[PDB]
Amino acid sequence: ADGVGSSSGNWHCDSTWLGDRVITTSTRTWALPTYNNHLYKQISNGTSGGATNDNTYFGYSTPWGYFDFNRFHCHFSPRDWQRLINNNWGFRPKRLSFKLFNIQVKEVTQNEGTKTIANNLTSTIQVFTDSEYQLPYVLGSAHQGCLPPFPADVFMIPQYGYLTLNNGSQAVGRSSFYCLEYFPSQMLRTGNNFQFTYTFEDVPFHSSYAHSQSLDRLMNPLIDQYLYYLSRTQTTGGTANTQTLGFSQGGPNTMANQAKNWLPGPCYRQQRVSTTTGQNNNSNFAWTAGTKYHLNGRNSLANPGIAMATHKDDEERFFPSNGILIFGKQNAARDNADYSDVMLTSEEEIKTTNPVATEEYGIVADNLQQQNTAPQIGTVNSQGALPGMVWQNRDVYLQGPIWAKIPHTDGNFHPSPLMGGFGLKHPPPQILIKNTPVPADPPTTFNQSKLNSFITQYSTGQVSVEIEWELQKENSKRWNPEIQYTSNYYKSTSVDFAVNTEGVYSEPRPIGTRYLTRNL
Amino acid sequence: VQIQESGGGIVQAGGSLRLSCAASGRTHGMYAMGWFRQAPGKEREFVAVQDITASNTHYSSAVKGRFTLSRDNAKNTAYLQMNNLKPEDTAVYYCAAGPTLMSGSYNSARDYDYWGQGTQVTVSS
Amino acid sequence: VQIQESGGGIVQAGGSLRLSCAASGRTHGMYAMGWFRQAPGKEREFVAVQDITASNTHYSSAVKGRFTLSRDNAKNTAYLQMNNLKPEDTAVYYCAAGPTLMSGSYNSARDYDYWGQGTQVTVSS
Repeated sequence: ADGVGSSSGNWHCDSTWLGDRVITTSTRTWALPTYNNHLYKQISNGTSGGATNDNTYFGYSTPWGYFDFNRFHCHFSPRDWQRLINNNWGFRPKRLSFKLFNIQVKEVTQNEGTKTIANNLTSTIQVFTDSEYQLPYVLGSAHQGCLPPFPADVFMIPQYGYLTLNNGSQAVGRSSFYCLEYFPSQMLRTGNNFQFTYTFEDVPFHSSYAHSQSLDRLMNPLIDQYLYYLSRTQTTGGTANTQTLGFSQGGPNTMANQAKNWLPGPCYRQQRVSTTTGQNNNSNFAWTAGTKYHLNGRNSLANPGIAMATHKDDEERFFPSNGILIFGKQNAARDNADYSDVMLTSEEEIKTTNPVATEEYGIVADNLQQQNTAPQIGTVNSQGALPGMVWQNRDVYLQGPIWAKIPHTDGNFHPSPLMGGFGLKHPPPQILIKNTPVPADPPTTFNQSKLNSFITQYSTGQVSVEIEWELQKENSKRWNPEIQYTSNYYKSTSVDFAVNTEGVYSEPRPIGTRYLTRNL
Repeated sequence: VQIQESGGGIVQAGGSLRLSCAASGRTHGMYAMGWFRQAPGKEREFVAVQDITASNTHYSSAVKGRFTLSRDNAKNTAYLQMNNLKPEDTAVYYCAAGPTLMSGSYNSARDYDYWGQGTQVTVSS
Repeated sequence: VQIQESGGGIVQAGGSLRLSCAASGRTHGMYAMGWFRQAPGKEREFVAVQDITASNTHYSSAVKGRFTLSRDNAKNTAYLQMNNLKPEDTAVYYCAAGPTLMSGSYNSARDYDYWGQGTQVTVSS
């Protein structure tokens, strides 16, 4: 049975590689504190305080907390991530299991200056999953508070909150309030455990590979085309130079002129920034020159935006202003961190199919030329979908997110999340957890006011998550060797992806998925 | 939701001084009412706190055995009576209020929403 | 990872003195920051310690009721404010730092990685 003196689960951290499948399992130790002193609170921000209109909000913070494993380093060790990206053309999630076990509730009393902590054996926690998607879904915004990448670390559970419609700092009639105690929930004492299972819906494999061809090079280099293009509008001669028409076939020496079947993907142009700072304009342009969208009178940066190549050839010092993912190095500051404290990703691989984020999409015609008027052209800085476009998605990273919830709407176009990962109409459900309030002694004459005098408590336990992943094997006939992700050979003060002398785990660099190649 | 100090003054050592505090509105607020003090050039220190029903009460170690905290819900006020005063009790006392009383966290300033202007109490020997 | 003392001085009995300490780098270090003192010809004694989130704090018995320990993560510094000083508090105070805080072992010097140069505090009557 389950009692005070027996454990309700075991520690599972493992990975198993079987054929076309890999199964990861992770266990961590968590600590859960009481939030808001058991209260729900209205929160808002408005111009009155001095915020700009672009930052206003209205919402609620709750006493509850939630579990989040939406980063890949929750499930994969760095060596496992190497096995995946060097050997496979793609992967996708299939199913998951979740367990919550070995739960301990503790009470802390304050007397004079000294603080003491004891067990409370009869207290509970409450847990439920939102399986019908009835709550605002705050997973998928890339918040802090996921399970730690390193299995020995103990993490704090984050507080749940949400936003609803606002006008300035005020609410409107359509604004919704939610009470989370209004769902069914399971209550657990120190001997109880909790578990559920979930199945992923069909989703396309993430493409982990780069193309070894480019979209404008798909032709046979040895042969002419049978089609023709207009090669000459004027006679080339001694003196006159009158109007003429002349035509040529496309061939090996004019590839720019040949007829083609396909177009590069869409473009929304970003401003370019150099990591060599003396090359930048001297001014503070991050917001005023930023790439933005405009919704209901608010301006919001398109960050990272649609997938575009970070730079062209030999340009690596440049990046789009708001167009890339940027991670932190360990102990990086929250505000105004220096360039040496952060890690910049590069989407450079998709340069074959996708326009570079800092250039125009192309050129079109402005006017109607004639004998009287010379022709004029114009530059295309944003281009939506054209028939014949092909494109790649943004890459995924070991530090980065896995899935997002597709918003429930009448229509969408190519619902792949812009921060990267798998779009899901029915994502893995969110998991809510709370300490049950325990009153301090009531008065001995009746009073109708709600009791707000409590014994301070927190809880701890273990959590397990297990995901099964499907693999897509690499079939290539390429003769020469591939690029692989590898560790450095040379000696160093510390080992990458390990602890230091102080005990702190760190991740030296971001690692994407695209190493193997494939024909376009 | 204004808290307001009263009863400030200067006293010789051993005298009995009485600080008072009042609020306006939200009797569904002001659940917990208490006192802090900040001496010259020093950190703010929690002095006392009591809840609405008078069931739960706490005094600071230095404060205990000399001060008593009392409360009148009708007037929506709270009083602090002070006995056997020592000149290290010169400080600026703040009435403080909050929606909740916790057993671990009550002595932290993080748990109080509202703060008065303060009072100056001087104690001489 | 240099700890640095400041605020040393000499004071008459009853005055309020404030010791300070700063570090450089490894904010993923300096999890716990505290104070020790070694009086002339005597054993090093733990004075105070506080962790990053300010959840857990401990004071020495002699120290308690007179000193307060506070911390600013932004500046990566920690302060020690001192009130009602007695001349047996003449010592050399060391700022001390470590990756961890334990409930049984926090008062031992074995648990701190980093040590400042020290400061001399003199107290006269």
